[PDB]
Amino acid sequence: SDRVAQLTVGNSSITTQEAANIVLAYGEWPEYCPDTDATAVDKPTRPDVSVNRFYTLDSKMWQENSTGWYWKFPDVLNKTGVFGQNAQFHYLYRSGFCLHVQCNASKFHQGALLVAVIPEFVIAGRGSNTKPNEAPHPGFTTTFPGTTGATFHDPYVLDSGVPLSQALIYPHQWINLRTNNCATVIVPYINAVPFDSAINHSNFGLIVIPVSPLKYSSGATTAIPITITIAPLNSEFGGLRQAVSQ
Amino acid sequence: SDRVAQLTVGNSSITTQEAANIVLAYGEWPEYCPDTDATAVDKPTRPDVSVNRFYTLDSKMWQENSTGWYWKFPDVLNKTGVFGQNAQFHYLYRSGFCLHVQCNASKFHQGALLVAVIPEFVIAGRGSNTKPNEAPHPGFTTTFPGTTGATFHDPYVLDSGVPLSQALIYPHQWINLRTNNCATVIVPYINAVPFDSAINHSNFGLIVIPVSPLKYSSGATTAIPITITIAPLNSEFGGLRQAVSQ
Amino acid sequence: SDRVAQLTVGNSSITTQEAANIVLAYGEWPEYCPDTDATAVDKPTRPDVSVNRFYTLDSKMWQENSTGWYWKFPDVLNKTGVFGQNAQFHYLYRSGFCLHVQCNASKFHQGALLVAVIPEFVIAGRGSNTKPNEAPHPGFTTTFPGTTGATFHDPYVLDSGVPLSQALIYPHQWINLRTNNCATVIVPYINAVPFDSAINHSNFGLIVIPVSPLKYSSGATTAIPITITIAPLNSEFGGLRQAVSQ
Amino acid sequence: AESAANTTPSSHRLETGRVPALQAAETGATSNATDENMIETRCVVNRNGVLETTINHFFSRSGLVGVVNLTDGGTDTTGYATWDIDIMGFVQLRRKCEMFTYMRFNAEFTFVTTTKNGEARPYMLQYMYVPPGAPKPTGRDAFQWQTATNPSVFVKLTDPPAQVSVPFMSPASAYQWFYDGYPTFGQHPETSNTTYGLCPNNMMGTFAVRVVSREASQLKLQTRVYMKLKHVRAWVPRPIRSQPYLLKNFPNYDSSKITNSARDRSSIKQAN
Amino acid sequence: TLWYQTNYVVPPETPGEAYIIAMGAAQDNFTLKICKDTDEVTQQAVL
Amino acid sequence: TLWYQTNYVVPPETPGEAYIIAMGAAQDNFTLKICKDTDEVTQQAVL
Ligand SMILES: CCCCCCCCCCCCC/C=C/[C@H](O)[C@H](N)CO
Repeated sequence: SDRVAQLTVGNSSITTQEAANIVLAYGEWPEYCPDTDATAVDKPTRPDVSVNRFYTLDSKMWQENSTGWYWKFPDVLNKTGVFGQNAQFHYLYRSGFCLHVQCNASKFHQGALLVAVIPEFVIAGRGSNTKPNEAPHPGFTTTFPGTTGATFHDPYVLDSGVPLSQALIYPHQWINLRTNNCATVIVPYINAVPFDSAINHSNFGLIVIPVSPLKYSSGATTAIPITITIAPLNSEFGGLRQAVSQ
Repeated sequence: SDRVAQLTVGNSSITTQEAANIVLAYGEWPEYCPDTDATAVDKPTRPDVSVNRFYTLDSKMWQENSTGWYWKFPDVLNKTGVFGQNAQFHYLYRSGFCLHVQCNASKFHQGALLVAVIPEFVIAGRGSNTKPNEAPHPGFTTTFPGTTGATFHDPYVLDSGVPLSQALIYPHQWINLRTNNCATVIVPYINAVPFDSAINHSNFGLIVIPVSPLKYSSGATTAIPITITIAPLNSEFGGLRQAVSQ
Repeated sequence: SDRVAQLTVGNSSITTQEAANIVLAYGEWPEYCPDTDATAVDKPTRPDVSVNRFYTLDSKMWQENSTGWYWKFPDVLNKTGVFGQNAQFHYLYRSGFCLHVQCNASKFHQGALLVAVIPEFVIAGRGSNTKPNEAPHPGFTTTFPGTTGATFHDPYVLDSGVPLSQALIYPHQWINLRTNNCATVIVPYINAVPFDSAINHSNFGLIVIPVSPLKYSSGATTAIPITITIAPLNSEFGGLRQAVSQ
Repeated sequence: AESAANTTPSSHRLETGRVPALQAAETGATSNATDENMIETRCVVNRNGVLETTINHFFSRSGLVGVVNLTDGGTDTTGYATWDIDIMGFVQLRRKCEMFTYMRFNAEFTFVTTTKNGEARPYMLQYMYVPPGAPKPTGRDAFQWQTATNPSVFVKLTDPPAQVSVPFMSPASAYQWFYDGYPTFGQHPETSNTTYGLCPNNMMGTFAVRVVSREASQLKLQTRVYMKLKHVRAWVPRPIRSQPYLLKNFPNYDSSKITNSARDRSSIKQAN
Repeated sequence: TLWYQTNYVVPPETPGEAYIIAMGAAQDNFTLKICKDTDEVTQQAVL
Repeated sequence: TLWYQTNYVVPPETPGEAYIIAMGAAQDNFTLKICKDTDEVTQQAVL
């Protein structure tokens, strides 16, 4: 009665057979903005059925020489559906997120994945140049990968100069192929400002890094996809104006 | 405490490790005939220890090109033991049945079986002739297969012109080799008459049809038998006379 | 909540995933010697933290043509640690023991082990000579194998003329590689005298005999070790004098 | 309980969850599945007794223990005939007694003495029990036969066989037939450990017998010892030996030429 | 008599030969009477 | 020290090389005192 769970948000449902306990980030539930902490005067809109649902991204084939992938979460759902449309028309934004990462295999495969969230996950340029005009900086497709995603070049340093070993302080979960096949994290709104633009500022970002490499004997299946589903819980929007893309 | 079960009827017992819930057909338990619905005047006999027990039939090797097998249940136990002897001497008969189908495999085999009961399972002849003298009709070994059993020719139409897909309205159970290895159905006495001859009328019949074919890798076991056990619960007999065979 | 167990004695701990119930030998817990049954006048010492802990012996590779191994338990810990040092200096000794035998394998290996204790397990010589001067007697390394252990020559007769089949009357436990990977027996002090020398008298002895041979397909692991851990519960020592080795 | 066990009336079950026939044997416990949790039984009031299967009714048999020869010659004479008190000389009572580890009981020793050809002539005998530590009599006219501070029995051959009662006199709290140790300290050899398994807690002295006369008596007697156990308590039950015995104080067996515990069959798929 | 109900199915890369250990005991209504000598030992070597 | 208790047994058609991830933390009686500078950085490039 602990390994099974059915999460229902809107008109979507996620059933599970091999699950650990759900993770609540920092022990705080995602709620609406109170009147004491708010600062805008205009009334925010709350669809609560059209943007609060499970959106499924693409799947990535977990190979043997894989490094890892990452995402900017207020920027992945920036163009997909009613949530993206409602976020392009508005200037302010505040919501939490519910995550679910699917990765199933047989009882003859071995491996482990580290899925965690990092608030203000800043991508660092890679180089040994200190001159201001040639210092390497990541492009826009590297900082904000969109709905597709981006890969790691040096996943041992999280592409930011911070070691992967010490990244266990964040809200994290493991996907051990002998124990479970999914990981679930519920993260609230974490920012130093009440509302913020969901276009030029990503609050946090998911990262999936295979710590133990994928191994199997010759004869089993070779395509191991990595699927991710996200539910924008308790969404609020303010400052209605023209729709901008980026 | 749900996957394990020990059924005890008479001097027989069936233990299980991989089991689903037991199925009670139409929500009615098999009981004795009341005085309001009965019509015969002579007192019926009730051994209750000599005919109410688990009788085990033969085993059939589940191959890869298998279609399916079926049985006429008041006619399979027509010659085996005290039940068959007591049914040959009597004219009237009324009992329920308890079933159990055994099919075990390893955790590297895949497949699924559909075991269900069909009241008044009438075998249809196979042909495209409408003349009365050449219209094909099934033989006696096809209508009543005996303790051995009969195979299907067109299991997609249940050998009766009714599709197998719609056969889920009957009291059924699945044998999925990754979930369980047995199926259990308890069916009461279902007929439009209180008593009836157990020689020239079969009330219902079991059918086992592999929906998903048996698949395995080269190196595992290849002999997968299909074993069936039947307990004639709450048996009654009336009209004692000479013993007839068929 | 029955298959998991964590035994803690002193500064050691044994965690388990695949476990049966713990065995308490003869339904009696190992306790201290009461004043009614005791006979010595000097006060015995009780460290209770320095000798009461899990001592791990060596590991033995379980091959396919293996016969079995055995041990003399008051003589295996005769030289290892504070327990052995405290037992060399003293003349009297009385304690119980807690056992744990580790043997793990995959879900594709098969086999079974019979681990049990035999009070006063006397090794018998092997031969057909009745003359007193040539009658074969076991050596000291065969009677008391030490911390290493000894192998069986005829494990069908337990190397003592008593059949292995009838050895199920002893406090025993099975290690079936499809059910569990460990066995646990808690045995109290069993002797006809209150105290006794732990140097020239072994109270009982463990024996591990593979009843079902180890079988596996070509491609799996081949090194299957046999690890044993012992906790000398409720130890008492008396008669302090010079330290003797054997 | 004076009877064995009564049977409760049972019936059939049609329900999930209750599995009384799936008792796991890996736990080391015995299957506790009764008949009432299985095939439908009836109500039987059993009044079969269990009194005969107790330990005091199982060890209340005499059996042969020792055979002592006494030639009493004229030119190659000895006079006396000692017999070390041990139970391992005959395999019947030994097999009946070595199915336990620790025992404690009393004795009812009985002495049946016959002649070579078999004849009860009125010759008076003297049965002496020499405790461990006492000097043994050396000769039919020795100093030790005075039996001062020493129990002895005077009986003739025409009399009924003598019978005395013997208490529990081991220095330990109970006897033992299997001693996994050594009697003394020191370095033990690797060639021939002839002192392994020896228990000093079982040497119950020596039993001697002579013929009470002056000159001699040309007769070869043959005494038999019958020991009846009583007030017996046993601990730690041990399996029964399946191999033939070879020595008295050692459970040695044949390495080659092994005796199987069950005889051979025609095939495994055949009951007869 | 021990019969094969369905089959002994086995996946690939797995040995297809197992074993069954048979145990035996007595229930609570087990009763014995009239003591006699066993027939497992008839002769004996002089010890 | 991490020792091998019995063995690492593996069935056929299964890789025979696994890995163990070691984690570390502190209990509730963990106590620190006397603040000083770290020795993980000694020099630095002019930023
Ligand atoms: C007056 C003559 C009496 C003759 C009997 C001697 C009395 C002492 C008998 C002691 C009874 C001992 C019974 C067995 C003891 C030890 O277990 C055996 N020696 C070893 O098998």
